[PDB]
Amino acid sequence: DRRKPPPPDLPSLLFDQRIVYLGMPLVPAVTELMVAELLYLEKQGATLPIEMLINSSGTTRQDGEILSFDSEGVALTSTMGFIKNPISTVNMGLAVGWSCVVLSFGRKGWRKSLPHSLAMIQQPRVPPTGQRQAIEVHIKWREVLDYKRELLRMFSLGTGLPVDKLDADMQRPLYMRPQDALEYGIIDEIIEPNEDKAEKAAQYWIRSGRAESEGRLEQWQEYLSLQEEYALKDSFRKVMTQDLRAAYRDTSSKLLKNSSRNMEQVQEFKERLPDDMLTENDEVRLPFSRDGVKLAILNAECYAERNIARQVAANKVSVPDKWRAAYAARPAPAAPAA
Amino acid sequence: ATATAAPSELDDVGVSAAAESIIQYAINFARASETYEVHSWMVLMGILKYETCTAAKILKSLGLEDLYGAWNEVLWALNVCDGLQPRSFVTDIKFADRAFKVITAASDFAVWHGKDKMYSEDVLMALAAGGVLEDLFPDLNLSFERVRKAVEKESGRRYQLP
Amino acid sequence: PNPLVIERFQGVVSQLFQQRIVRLGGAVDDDMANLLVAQLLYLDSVDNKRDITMYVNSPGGSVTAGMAVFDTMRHIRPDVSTCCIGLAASMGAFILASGQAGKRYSLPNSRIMIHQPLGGAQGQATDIEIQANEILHHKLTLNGYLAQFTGQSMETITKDTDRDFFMSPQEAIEYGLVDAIISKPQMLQSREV
Amino acid sequence: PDIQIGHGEDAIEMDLYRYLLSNRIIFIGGYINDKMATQIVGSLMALEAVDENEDIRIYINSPGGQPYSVLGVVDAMQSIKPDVQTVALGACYSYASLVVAAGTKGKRYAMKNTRLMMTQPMGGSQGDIYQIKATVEELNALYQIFSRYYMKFTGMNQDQIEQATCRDHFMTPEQAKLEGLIDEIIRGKGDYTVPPAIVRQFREVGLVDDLTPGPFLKVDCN
Amino acid sequence: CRPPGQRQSEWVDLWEAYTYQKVVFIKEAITEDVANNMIALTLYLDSLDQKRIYYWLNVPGGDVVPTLALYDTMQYVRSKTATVCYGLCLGMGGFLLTAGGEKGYRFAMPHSILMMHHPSGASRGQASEMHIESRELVRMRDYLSLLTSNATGQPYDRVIRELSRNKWMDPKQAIEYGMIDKVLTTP
Amino acid sequence: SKKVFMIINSFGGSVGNGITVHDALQFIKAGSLTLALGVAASAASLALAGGTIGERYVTEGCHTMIHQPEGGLNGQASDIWIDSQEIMKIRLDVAEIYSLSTYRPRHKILRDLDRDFYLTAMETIYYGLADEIATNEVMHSIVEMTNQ
Amino acid sequence: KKVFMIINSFGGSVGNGITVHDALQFIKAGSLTLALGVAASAASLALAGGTIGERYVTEGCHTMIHQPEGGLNGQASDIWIDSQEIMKIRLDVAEIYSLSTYRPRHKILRDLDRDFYLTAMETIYYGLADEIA
Amino acid sequence: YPEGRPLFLPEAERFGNPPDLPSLLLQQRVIYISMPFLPSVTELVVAQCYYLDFDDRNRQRPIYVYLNSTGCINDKGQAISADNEFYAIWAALGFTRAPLYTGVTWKAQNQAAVLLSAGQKGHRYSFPHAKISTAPPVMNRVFGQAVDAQLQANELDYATKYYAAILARSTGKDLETCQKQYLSRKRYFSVKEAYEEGLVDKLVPGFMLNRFRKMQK
Amino acid sequence: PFGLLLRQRIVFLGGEVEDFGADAIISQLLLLDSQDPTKDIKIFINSPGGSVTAGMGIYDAMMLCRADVNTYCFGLAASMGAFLLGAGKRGKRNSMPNSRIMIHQPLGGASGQAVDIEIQAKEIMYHKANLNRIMADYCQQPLSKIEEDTDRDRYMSPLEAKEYGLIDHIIGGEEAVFN
Repeated sequence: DRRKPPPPDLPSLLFDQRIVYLGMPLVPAVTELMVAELLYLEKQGATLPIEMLINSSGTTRQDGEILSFDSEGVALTSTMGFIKNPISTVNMGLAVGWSCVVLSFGRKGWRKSLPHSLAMIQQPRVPPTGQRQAIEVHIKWREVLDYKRELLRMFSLGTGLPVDKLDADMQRPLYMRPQDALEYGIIDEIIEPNEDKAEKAAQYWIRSGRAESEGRLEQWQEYLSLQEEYALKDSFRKVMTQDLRAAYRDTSSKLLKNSSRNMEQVQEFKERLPDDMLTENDEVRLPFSRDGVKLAILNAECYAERNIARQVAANKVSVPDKWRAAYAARPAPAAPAA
Repeated sequence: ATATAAPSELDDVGVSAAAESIIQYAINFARASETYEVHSWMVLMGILKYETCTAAKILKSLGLEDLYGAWNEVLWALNVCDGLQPRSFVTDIKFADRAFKVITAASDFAVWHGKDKMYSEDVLMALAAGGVLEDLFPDLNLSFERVRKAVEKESGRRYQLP
Repeated sequence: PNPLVIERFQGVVSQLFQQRIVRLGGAVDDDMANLLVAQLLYLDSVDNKRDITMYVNSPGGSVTAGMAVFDTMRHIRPDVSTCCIGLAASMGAFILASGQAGKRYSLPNSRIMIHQPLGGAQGQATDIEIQANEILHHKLTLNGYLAQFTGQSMETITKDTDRDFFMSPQEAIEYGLVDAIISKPQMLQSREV
Repeated sequence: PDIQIGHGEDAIEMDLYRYLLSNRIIFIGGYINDKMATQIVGSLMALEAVDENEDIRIYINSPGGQPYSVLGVVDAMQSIKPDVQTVALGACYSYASLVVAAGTKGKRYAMKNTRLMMTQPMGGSQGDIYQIKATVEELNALYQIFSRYYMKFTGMNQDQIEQATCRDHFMTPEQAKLEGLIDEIIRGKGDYTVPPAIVRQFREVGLVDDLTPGPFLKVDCN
Repeated sequence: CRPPGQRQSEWVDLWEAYTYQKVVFIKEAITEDVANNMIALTLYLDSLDQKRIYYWLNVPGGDVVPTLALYDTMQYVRSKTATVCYGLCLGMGGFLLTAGGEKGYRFAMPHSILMMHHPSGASRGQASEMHIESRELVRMRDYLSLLTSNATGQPYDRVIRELSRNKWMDPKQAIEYGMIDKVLTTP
Repeated sequence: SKKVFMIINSFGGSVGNGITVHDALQFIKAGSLTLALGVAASAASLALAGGTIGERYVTEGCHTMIHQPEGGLNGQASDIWIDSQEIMKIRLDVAEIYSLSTYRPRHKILRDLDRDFYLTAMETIYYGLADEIATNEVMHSIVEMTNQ
Repeated sequence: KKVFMIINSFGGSVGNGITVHDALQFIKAGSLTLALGVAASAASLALAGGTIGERYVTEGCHTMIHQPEGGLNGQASDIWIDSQEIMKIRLDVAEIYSLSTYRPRHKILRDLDRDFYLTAMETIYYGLADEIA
Repeated sequence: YPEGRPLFLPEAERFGNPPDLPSLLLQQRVIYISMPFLPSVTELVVAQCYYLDFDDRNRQRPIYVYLNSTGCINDKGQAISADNEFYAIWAALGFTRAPLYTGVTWKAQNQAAVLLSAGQKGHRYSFPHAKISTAPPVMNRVFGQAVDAQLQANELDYATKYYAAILARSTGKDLETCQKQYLSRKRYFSVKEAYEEGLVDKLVPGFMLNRFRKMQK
Repeated sequence: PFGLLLRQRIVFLGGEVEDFGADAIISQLLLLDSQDPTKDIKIFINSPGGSVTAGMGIYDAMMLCRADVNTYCFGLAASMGAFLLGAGKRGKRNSMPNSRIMIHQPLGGASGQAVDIEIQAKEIMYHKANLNRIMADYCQQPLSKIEEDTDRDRYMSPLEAKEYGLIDHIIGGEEAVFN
């Protein structure tokens, strides 16, 4: 055991356990180091696994300042394709751009992430050309297009999703929490915190009497009261909206039109009857709101201070002082004022 | 094992036409409103939609005369109490905790009920054991055990559970 | 630039202004918009009936200063007929859109670019929400106005202006941004065939 | 490509802004620093000397101002004889915002698409504890002065100003007319488009929902 | 080109490892700094013993006084000198390529690019100061031209007329011109 | 040493780094004793709240300032909007982490992250970010553990 | 025993590419050259410099080929001389490509004219690389 | 693998002298604070303290703290760092066991003056031309509402009361008195004025001037 | 517009006061005096400070004028505009209801050999004494109180200053004086 001394520092200490730590913006020096370490770890054995930790912001700073190119990521990802022993990639903190592809490019079922880490994917950008000709602008765009397509193909191998969907999603920043990355295809697992730690934490909070009396109960009560009050306020807003729609239907039941016959005509032969189409053309029905709930009792509140209206009838001829050049608006049998 | 939450266990598993149609309609409704996650109320809407199915006919005998009205009441509750909030685009329609438990319970019922297939009456008992019937029509006093007896009378075969 | 160029251009600017032709050139910052509001108010005071012709040739400009010019155009009495020459881009394009309906023109070889506001949010999370609401309000307002001018729909506009959307004046007419192309007849070259 | 002026073209052909000031119009652009405040007060007093009874019209398109210069300008506006009539254009960002509220009540205007703003007096502490106490007292005195002026012009409560100034508060002409900062909105030839904030205020009172948003801008993507 | 290459028993830097074998890689344009380092290295290498010093040059140019100092140090040492041209030898580098081993020990790689030009310089001041500087620079042109002519075997007057502008050569032109002696190939 | 002692004195750092250190400290099996000397700003407050509950020490003269994530961002209206929504999600992540570390409701934490928020030793222990005043005997024993 | 050159270089001066090509050919045991991601001009020369039969490119890699660049400054005759050498450089680079691709040198000169991009398969077909990883 | 234990002077006298100077001073239990209280100095001093109270057998060998720093405030009077760097140093120097002797070489100013006073009574040294000075704490320029500046004033008043507490314990005076005399305005002390007020206690041991030595020869 | 106001014997002193700015104002006051000796001048002060040399130049010009020179501060008058505002004729100094008045010492420095440093300290101390002596006379307050107040960094409302003796009238009738 003396013959191999203790490792001189921390990178040697980690890399000695086959942990390739990618934690820096993917610059040419970082890419070269990653390639050298992956090739060396295949050399020491191509069955032993490699645990790659990814806390990196891709080829550009999160500020947006381009700092390498779209081909350092292609090198690293094609390297990970070249090495044949299993790679488990754990996402720590940030995995942006190509550093997200690398996260999704590990061995499937072994890609993981910490519970709060963020995996962003966007579309590559390039530094300003500097007023080149026309053909050189076309050629630069073809370069950028080929590298974007490479990013898309590698991200399709990673996630599992078509190229077109990924292209559409990439056009703007796409931020993914581990639940979202797990949904999308980036990762497979989430590294839950240690259970014994959490259990001991809860027990300490209970037993010490800190969770009960340090001011906690008063403001937890305040929190629940605010939640209930705001839920009730939103329910009242929904009630207001539904009553407005009911008023529109009350004042729209006085109609004489032949356009409904046209709407019967346009629809298909199968839907000659009212037969909806299981789509976002979805008619929610308010009128069958005969809840009849005898349990939800009105609280001790007094609405008897509301006045007594004039009790107007709509079956009059008087009209509001408006302007309309249409003379098809005949008075209705129920609306002589129309 | 959570492999029961699989499309095979919906298609490959021997189910009646009624239960399969109910679940497929619930999935169609989860996809339609763009909220790719089936709730237990969407399953109940599947039952109420098929008025011809014996499950919905057992509800008629238990006091739900207005079955179209009951379907619309449930949809209105879903819009208000719950939420038909359209989400983004999930490639695979998911299943809520209550709804997946209702699927497992319906198959477990069928086992103890002798039916080699999974039936709609079993789904209705699964909904009742999850409150869903009493969570929506407390006026009709329609609880898990009342429909337990209703379906016992309907099929005339005693059922027993662990 | 050269002072003699500035003096010649200020002289021809005075001549054009005499002929009731204001002009919007260069990035529309606050200074240019204050100047152009002043010119429009003067031209309203001089005569309340004759048309004003507004020369748009701009690569961009501030949303706020552009809206100062736009409200003054829509408030004054004379009809401000906007004409585009060279490049109406991203706020001169909005200004060109907002010229008197039926009186927005463009020479045949011009480019119209309409897109959404740029900008920046800086500071703590709440300051970034406030500033993102300012930028999103400007985007929604400008898209609503483009829908009003062009006859398109708000969603078609919002889809079309997500990124830079360059258009020839022919495509602009077919869109609704411009109403006519200004050009004189040429001699149709006979081909041997 | 700095700027190019008309002339108005009378027998003299003077600068356009000199012509407009002669016809009693003062333009406020850019930050109200000490030079801008001096120029505006000098213009107000020259116009007063020419005719002490006829209206002065002030166009305000400015991204702020030094607070002391703005207080000087508002004091000069309130201390002159003619009616001062302030039209807001483009932006009026918080200190300029008071300049809009300081027009003769009934004659404060804003163009349909301006962006008013209200903010607490922002300053900045640095150095010894006594310099920081001096900064605290300066910013408290400025908060009191501007809060009292906003109360004076809009009639709001000091509580209401506390909510309306706790953070950068961007307002359309419609909130400004509801609050009292301006008196009339200068619209187009029949332009009544509802801005996104007012649409949200519709949604908060239940007038429109997600199902039936009405003919208003889609704010379902917020 | 950083990694230390292993030596007799330990890890030693690549360029130090080379100089352990008398090989002196010159890779930067000759400024005061690089010239001092290479003069020092030459003197110490001659101090260890006297076998021979191979100079592998990739010089893209340089300043005149430091290059002449390096040349005089190469000529002062007891051990002979051979100069190989990996990459390219421009200007004063092309003059160093004609500074070691007149007897057929200047080599070049097949695609090496060779260039010679009259030494540059710039200096101002009084009138008389410019006289002194101009006379010194003309002395420098003449000295470097004498050295070039006696290295390559071309007439002095020919060299003066040729090098007034830039002069570029492929290794075949350099053999034919006398600038070098052999071209390295796979052997 | 079946404990990892982590000594805190740092005036800031991006909050994402504080989240990373918090997650790592909550992930490793071994316990953690986090000591604050002088100050613990945003990321350092996350790292201080991240230790084993009951062994988050803070000296008498320490201050703990927690502030909401601050970001900067340029681009088109949609890009500003998307980055805005992400920064709000980070603010909620941080509020929830403090809520779970201190047992205060997320709404009182969010109310406090509204503005830069300084806490003394008693204020920090009362609030819940730390658990014990660091007296000399504490890391007397800490050094002795590292030595024993 | 064989120099195994991993190449990923977005750019570089072409003359340095020639120098690395010469250094590669100098050693007698063959050289393997594996390109990752990108191999631009100064590295495209290096990639073409490996042992024919042992030059590999990866599915994602793209090859750049272009003529050399240069800035000149001086009198008219200095400009003429300097133009003549840049032309000599371009002719040499075309010759190296001709040796590696076995394609008409004039055609290679025509393809050098502007920036030239090759996918991995087009790199194989052109002749700069031999196999795909 | 094996736990490599740092061995200390009683048993490390057989391993020779350390290579460079800072290792020498660390071995002599001298912590030379020559540079203003930046986060770097704080980190280095915390690590030195952690190493010194790590394995001292008797931990009565005093720790020397020589100062040549103007504390947390730049030469032109505007804060270069914050007061929390001082707290971290001070706190660290307290978690050891040994008596803490302090000395001034040339300047101990504005925070280093407090840390100077905070040594052992009877064991605070200075060079006879050291300049000592006490100034109120200073914050650096930050922007905001009146509330932000009020928060900074509160923080600075905590810092001022902290320094006044240490100076009261050191100079043996009334707490508010020590606040008024030292921290209220930037005041200068020669070595004699500082000794008069309890800032320092002695010159460095063995300090003997040159012509004085001459005349005793 | 400033031409018409200069015809009306109104002089504006706005923004930072500097050497050239002083020379211009000095000349305007001399012109207004040599033209008309019986009609008052009005000087408006909105200035955040200035140079002590230039400020004392303008003050000398103001004190030379036969025609009584009123001053009317608006917005700011900081430590050198405030002194000049206090140097108007007694009973004819005015301020806006919400102007901010600051009284404070000057800054300075020196460098190199400390002979010039002691000379600069002596000159800054002279400026202190000179300004304070005349400030005490017109504020009608004890020189000790003025010396103490000119030390303290602070703004004051025109109500506080009107009490303190600096200004004499507030234009607005103290109806818009806000704290």
